[PDB]
Amino acid sequence: GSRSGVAVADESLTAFNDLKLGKKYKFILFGLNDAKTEIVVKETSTDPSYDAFLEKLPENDCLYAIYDFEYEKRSDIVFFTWSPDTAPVRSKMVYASSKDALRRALNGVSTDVQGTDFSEVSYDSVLERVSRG
Repeated sequence: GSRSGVAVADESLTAFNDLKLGKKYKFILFGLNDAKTEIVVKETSTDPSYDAFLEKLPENDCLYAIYDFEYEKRSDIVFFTWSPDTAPVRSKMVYASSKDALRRALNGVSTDVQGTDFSEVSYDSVLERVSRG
């Protein structure tokens, strides 16, 4: 790692706050920049469909996500690590090494999901996690 390690980009925190407090986005996808020095916003979305979210997860690459998980009204902020088994090993490793920098910067997450396949991130699987407590 570098001396300071990966930073969370200002835009990532701004987007998170806009979702959390403003409902500006339904979800945010975050990733490492190509320099592997900052966690940046890959994409935001206002699509209410959980399938539209799933359909944006790269089948063979990693990301992080925040989802405003709504169910009956309740709204819980869910953090995902997305690290599918078919992603390259060095990518899984750097996403794992960098996760804490983002995750510790985001206040107000209710539930975490360690997504390694599509079953683990299904709506019903996430509902079970958010609901249990």
